[PDB]
Amino acid sequence: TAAAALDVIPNIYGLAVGGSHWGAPLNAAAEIIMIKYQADSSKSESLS
Amino acid sequence: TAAAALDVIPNIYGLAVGGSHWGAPLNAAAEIIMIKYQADSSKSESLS
Amino acid sequence: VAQKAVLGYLNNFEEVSNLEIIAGYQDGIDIENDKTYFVARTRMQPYR
Amino acid sequence: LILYPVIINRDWPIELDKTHQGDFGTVDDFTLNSNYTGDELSLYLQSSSTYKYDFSKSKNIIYGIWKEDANNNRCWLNYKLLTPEDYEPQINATLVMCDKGDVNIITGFSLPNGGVDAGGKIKVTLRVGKKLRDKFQIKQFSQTQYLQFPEASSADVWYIGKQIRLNTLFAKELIGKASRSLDLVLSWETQNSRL
Amino acid sequence: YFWRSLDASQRNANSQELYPTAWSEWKAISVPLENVANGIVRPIMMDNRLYISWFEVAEEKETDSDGNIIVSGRYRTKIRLAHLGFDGVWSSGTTLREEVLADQMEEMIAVVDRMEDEPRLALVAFKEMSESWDVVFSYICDSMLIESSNLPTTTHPPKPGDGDKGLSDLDDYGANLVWFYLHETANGGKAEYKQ
Amino acid sequence: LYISWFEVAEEKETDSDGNIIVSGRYRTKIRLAHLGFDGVWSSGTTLRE
Repeated sequence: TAAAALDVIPNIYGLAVGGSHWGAPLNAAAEIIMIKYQADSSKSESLS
Repeated sequence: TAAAALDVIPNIYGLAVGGSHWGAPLNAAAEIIMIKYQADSSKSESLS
Repeated sequence: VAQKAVLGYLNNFEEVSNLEIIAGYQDGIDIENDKTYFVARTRMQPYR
Repeated sequence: LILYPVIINRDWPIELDKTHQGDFGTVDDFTLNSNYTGDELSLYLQSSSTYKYDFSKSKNIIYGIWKEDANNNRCWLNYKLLTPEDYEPQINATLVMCDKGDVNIITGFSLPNGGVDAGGKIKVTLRVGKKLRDKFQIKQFSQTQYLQFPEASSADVWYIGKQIRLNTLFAKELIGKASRSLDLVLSWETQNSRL
Repeated sequence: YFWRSLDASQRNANSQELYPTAWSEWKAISVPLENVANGIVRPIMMDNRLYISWFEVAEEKETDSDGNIIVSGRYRTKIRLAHLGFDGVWSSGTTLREEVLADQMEEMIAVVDRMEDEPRLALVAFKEMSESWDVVFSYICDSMLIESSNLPTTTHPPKPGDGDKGLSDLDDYGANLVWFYLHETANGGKAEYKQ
Repeated sequence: LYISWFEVAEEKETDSDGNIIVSGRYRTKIRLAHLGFDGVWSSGTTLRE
């Protein structure tokens, strides 16, 4: 989360401006969900 | 770790400057954690 | 191991004790009986 | 400030302002009652100041309440045909007017011509009562967030004037003790700390 | 990066020496520190909590209203801090106040716990070697990670004559502190600072 | 339940004459989300820009 949050800020200066990867936070969130699933699934094994 | 550390440096020169992917180190760290988990989990199998 | 676990819980509880309110909205005109809702965020980054 | 829904008051409109018009007079020249009626406005224009516009000379004077707008739709709402020898006549009209704009009305004396006449009038602006708003307040004192109720003139709902804590600095103790051990945290002293 | 500690207790009562136990193990640090500004860091341990602090900076190519580049160059910079959890793991770390300084203040950091008062406040400062009028940037925090409130008023108020900027109380204080270390140096000349 | 906020960023617009419009301008947009009956947050959405 923090990584994408940081990457929200613009990248470019001078005679041009280039912003940031707008979708990065949402992409991260999706992956976060996946990571949650990953942990959960792994836990089940130990119990079994 | 070293990859992101290297990518900290700026990319762009001339009439403009464009820095670097600010979040890259933190993203790498997260993935590093995941990689640790990956190894650990794999080890358990061999023992079993 | 239990100690580790509880220390983790305590750690999160720190952030709970550090939660800062931001805003609130009343369910209706009768403050003296209508419920109300509130939103708050972490002092520690990343902001949650 | 604490937020809350916008809701129509559904009572007398909020009167905005008044002006006077015609060949004479002042804004003080008529007293207007304007209570709401359920879906409709209702008006009760008690004239004064006939003696400051037209009296005992012009006759069959239209003493009227009539509409106004960006077009001066001076359409008659209610009027009495009289000689303003009666210095303080009264006329009234319920006005459905469910369009929730700012209602403009002319109220006063006119000749049968209904304009450019010695009869004079005042003009009034009315608005739907948006305000059902009431105070409630987030507060800050020292480091802690807190709440307090209004000192309302309302009935003695115990809520009035009360104040409530919102936050705690307990964290400091956790830092100081858990760092070492949970036992220090669990100590009776900790549970009985004057935090 | 790694940290470790050493006790000054654990001597034998007879010995001009300390038990081997006095040396701690070397321990890894998990923070993604490679963004560090200048290969510089300071640890602080207080109230049994360990903290790590540093700063980072990058230049930004700002431009004039006239569209042209402001060729003087300016430096986005920010103060960074992390701490260890009771569970024995490093915080993700965080940023305090930011700045975009008109110059590359970069000559390292000063950090200490303060007891000029009971709160045991946390403070961090940074510097640039104007051998006189040394330039300082700093921040101060309540242990609950709240920017500290009270301070003595500026020794150099804004507009002390044509030095219209003066200083902010915060940095005025921090400057005094670092001066109390790199000019007040009977404890050791400022050349010794690096060690 | 709903949650609402906004976001904005500056864009370096330029004149017909090619030069930069030095006044500066700000792309901005209104954002809203809501909770589902199933007890999970909407992905959120944007209104007028």
